[PDB]
Amino acid sequence: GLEAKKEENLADWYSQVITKSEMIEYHDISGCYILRPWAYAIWEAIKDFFDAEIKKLGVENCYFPMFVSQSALEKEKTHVADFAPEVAWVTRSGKTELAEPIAIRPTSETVMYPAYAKWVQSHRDLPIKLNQWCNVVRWEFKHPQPFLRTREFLWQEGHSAFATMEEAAEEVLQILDLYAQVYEELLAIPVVKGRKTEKEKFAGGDYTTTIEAFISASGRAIQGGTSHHLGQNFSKMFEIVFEDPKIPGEKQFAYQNSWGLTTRTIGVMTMVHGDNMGLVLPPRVACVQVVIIPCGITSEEDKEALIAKCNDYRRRLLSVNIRVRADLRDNYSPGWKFNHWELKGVPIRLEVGPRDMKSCQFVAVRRDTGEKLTVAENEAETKLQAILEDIQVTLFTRASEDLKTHMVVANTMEDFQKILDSGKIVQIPFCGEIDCEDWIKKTTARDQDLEPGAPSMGAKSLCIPFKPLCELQPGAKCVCGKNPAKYYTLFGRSY
Amino acid sequence: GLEAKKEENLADWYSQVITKSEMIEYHDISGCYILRPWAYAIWEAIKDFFDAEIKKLGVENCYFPMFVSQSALEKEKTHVADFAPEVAWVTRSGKTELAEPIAIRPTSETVMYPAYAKWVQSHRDLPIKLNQWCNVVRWEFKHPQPFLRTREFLWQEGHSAFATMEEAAEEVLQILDLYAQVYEELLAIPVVKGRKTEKEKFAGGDYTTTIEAFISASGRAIQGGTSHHLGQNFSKMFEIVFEDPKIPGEKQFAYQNSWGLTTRTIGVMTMVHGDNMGLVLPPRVACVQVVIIPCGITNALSEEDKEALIAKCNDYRRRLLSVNIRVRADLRDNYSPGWKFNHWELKGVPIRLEVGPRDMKSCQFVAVRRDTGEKLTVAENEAETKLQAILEDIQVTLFTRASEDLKTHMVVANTMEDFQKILDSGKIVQIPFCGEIDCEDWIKKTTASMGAKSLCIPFKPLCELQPGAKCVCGKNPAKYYTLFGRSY
Ligand SMILES: Cc1cc(N2CC[C@@](C#N)(C3CC3)C2=O)cc(NC(=O)Cc2ccccc2)n1
Ligand SMILES: Cc1cc(N2CC[C@@](C#N)(C3CC3)C2=O)cc(NC(=O)Cc2ccccc2)n1
Ligand code: PRO
Ligand code: PRO
Ligand SMILES: [Ca+2]
Ligand SMILES: [Ca+2]
Ligand SMILES: [Ca+2]
Ligand SMILES: [Ca+2]
Ligand SMILES: [Ca+2]
Ligand SMILES: [Ca+2]
Ligand SMILES: [Ca+2]
Ligand SMILES: [Ca+2]
Ligand SMILES: [Ca+2]
Ligand SMILES: [Cl-]
Ligand SMILES: [Zn+2]
Ligand SMILES: [Zn+2]
Repeated sequence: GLEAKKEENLADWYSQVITKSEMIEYHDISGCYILRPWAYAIWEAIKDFFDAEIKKLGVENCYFPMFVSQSALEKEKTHVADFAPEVAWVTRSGKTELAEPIAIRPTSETVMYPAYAKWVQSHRDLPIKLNQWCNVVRWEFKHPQPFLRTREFLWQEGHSAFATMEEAAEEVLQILDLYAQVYEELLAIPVVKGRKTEKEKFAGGDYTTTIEAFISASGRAIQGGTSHHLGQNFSKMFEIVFEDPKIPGEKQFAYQNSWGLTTRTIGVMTMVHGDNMGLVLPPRVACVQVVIIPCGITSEEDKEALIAKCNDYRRRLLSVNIRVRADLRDNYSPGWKFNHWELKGVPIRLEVGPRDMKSCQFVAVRRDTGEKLTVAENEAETKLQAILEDIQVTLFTRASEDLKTHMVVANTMEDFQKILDSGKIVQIPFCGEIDCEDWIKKTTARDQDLEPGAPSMGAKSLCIPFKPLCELQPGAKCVCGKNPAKYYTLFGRSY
Repeated sequence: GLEAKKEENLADWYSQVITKSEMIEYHDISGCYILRPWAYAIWEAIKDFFDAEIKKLGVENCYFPMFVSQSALEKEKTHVADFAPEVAWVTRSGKTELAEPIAIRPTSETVMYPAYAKWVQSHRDLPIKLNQWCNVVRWEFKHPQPFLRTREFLWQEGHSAFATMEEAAEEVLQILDLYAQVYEELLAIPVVKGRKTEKEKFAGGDYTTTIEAFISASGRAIQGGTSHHLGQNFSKMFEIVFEDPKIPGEKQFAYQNSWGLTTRTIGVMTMVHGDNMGLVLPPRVACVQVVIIPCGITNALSEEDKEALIAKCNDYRRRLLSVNIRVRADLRDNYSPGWKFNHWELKGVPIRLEVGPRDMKSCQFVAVRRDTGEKLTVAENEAETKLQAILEDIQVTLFTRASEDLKTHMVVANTMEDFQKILDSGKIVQIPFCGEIDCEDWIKKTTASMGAKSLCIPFKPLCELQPGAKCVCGKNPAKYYTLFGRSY
């Protein structure tokens, strides 16, 4: 049974939920977590969708080494200046010192782009569109959080190289739209699409696009995924050059993107939809969508028939592409099974007892609302499908409502401060400068009016939304007062 | 095309094939290699099959950390002694030296089994059946070789814990049989199932089962996959215990297996089926089974005819997709037909489907099998039936050829001079063997090129060991026929 309450101690609730749902186990090293099957299956559902979608775009999967040489790691100055403090270094094998230290990838731009340089000789060798599913290591000494912010994590990183800026620009937004589909259609989490500010953009990149999710339980926002246009910044450093004989002699540098998505998805899903009974799985990613549990059973051969009827429902659901398990163990009581599968967030519990079997009916119990329904055996495939779809809509609708009551506009620093301290994220007119962003962080921390159990921190930028709530009026001032605003920018306390 | 010849410098042939088929690229860290999409797709076909099969056995996928602490790594002393010289160690982040060095997994027993000990708190928590698809590092300084022997490689590693030895022993063999299915049904590679000798078995395990494949062109054998029974060696160290259901208070240690299969699969496929034209893909793992190539698109051909040709190609494409044939239509106009013939030949695509304007106007096409190079003219209306047949025949042919090779090069010998002769003729030999470690080192020393090593004790030997037969050492009696050879 779950006893930690989400609105009381969020961090302890989160830890109880991810362990009792059998999603996470703690490793004997700090910041290292084990993905047990219940969580890994969500990642695999995400993988299946995104893999199919990028393959439609011409992207192919591959696998590049996990190690970088010091020489390659340092060829793009901005990139390495940003990643160097958290790059983990292998310096020996057994007791034998290595030829030279080699680094574990924090990201694979510097692993992959020397090979791209070899592969690009003429204009027809482009585009190059590669993806890999792998682990990366970002060894920060700040406090880790399972799924949300870890030293090692699973992800996918896509890397594409084009002869023209137009093709690259097109791909950046296509990928970002796929990440939005992952969050909104699979995980039932609404997100805000936008551009990262100058301060927050990928070091070494031209510009970074992003999707941002809002976690109302902490009132904080978090980046769900990211799609960068790298311009020619890496092609010039790694010599990814072609010669088009229609532009004789002139070396031409490829235009590049990289884009990434991680198992942070599963953490956001946990934080958004979880409740005080435990995890709540959107049916689109649930490892088990329907769990069948036999009740009653306090007369043999009926008990033998009851088990048979549970397996009948199981086969009927398997036949219609509903993912189903029959918890037929006798080693545990029906109540223990109810609790076990509620903790795990199974969308529907299918209860079968003797009376209902002899009456050609069953009971379906929805996990999002607890609502109980009696269904005729004949309708099992239809109604369950309906309920599954309805659950997915409900989860999304609720999450959407929370986002829209918690994201509002403010046009002055004082209104921004007050709204922010009330637990919301705010679209403000913004001049765009890094220095002004720093000042916003510092002063929104300095001026914070604390609300009970609210996070103590300054506001950061989240994204410049593609579709802001309001149109920037002509000659509007930034909240800094001294510069004209360039755009509405979403700000909030964030992970 | 391809210039280096397989029967000459095998290593240069191998290098040329793996790069010109766009399977491998060299990384700037000597000894590490890039798996380009042509190779990765083979790995993905193998994963699709194996994943489905083990999920039928109750096994579930997970992901454990890449890092091991010094204390967990050394708890099973045999295992750590075997792996310690090739464990890679992280000693700093940025410029900050780490407080304690952390190891990268060479294999995940010592990462997973503390968690297993936490998860088993009664007999009902068993069995535990977990698998992960991931990368491991074994940083030897020997000479690496793409696919076959690398410092970093992708694999799958399965780890199961049971209450009784009978369950564990059953799973060891089920997994070994799936590995043999990967090699024989998917990769068209015959293998020999057997048991490793005491000398060659997994350090810290009780016994190791294996499949061994034979590479005609080198005379050498290579281990394809392995399935180990760890017994209670690891559960005694990591305290994986449950209470006896019948005896109150009595704790019992779980029985464990682990089993692994790597991208070495691809290397063996390349070495067994490749020829002097390049890679040769078995249809069951070929990303592209049929490639459609328009020919004859000269300057004289009308726009009417050229667009009709392209549409004919797309219609073959649709038809082959409708019958589940993995087909690529290569309609690019900025590459010549000959370039495409060569490109897809080097990549080992099973069938090239040629359509020119005259063939379209004759309601037929040309299909060229990669393995034999035979050109067949096929009527349009039979495309789906014939190509399917040919794909099956290709898979059968590749297996039959390789099986003939194995039968040719795996013979029995009962004397040591006979063993030495057959071994230096480029074969592997089943010999009467006493099993002793010292005598295995002795065979290695005497047979040295290099000395032969133990490969497997075959489940099904070629000969019944005649009662009272003496080992090849001529000192102690033989316990079993053992396969020996020069090994990868
Ligand atoms: C789980 C996860 C996710 C992500 N990040 C990053 C942005 C991104 C997005 N979008 C990446 C592009 C894909 C993302 O998901 C980042 C991380 N660790 C870290 O920063 C390192 C660390 C470790 C412990 C504590 C604090 C920091 N850990
Ligand atoms: C690609 C691959 C495969 C395998 N091994 C092992 C046995 C096994 C089987 N069966 C594994 C249990 C599954 C296998 O495939 C082993 C390896 N590297 C190494 O030993 C490290 C190395 C590196 C350079 C030179 C020499 C040695 N590299
Ligand atoms: O780390 C990043 O954000 C980019 C996207 C994936 C690859 N590198
Ligand atoms: O390395 C090995 O041989 C065993 C089997 C896979 C995991 N550990
Ligand atoms: Ca599962
Ligand atoms: Ca950093
Ligand atoms: Ca620009
Ligand atoms: Ca110029
Ligand atoms: Ca207050
Ligand atoms: Ca491919
Ligand atoms: Ca060793
Ligand atoms: Ca005792
Ligand atoms: Ca004809
Ligand atoms: Cl056998
Ligand atoms: Zn400003
Ligand atoms: Zn002997």
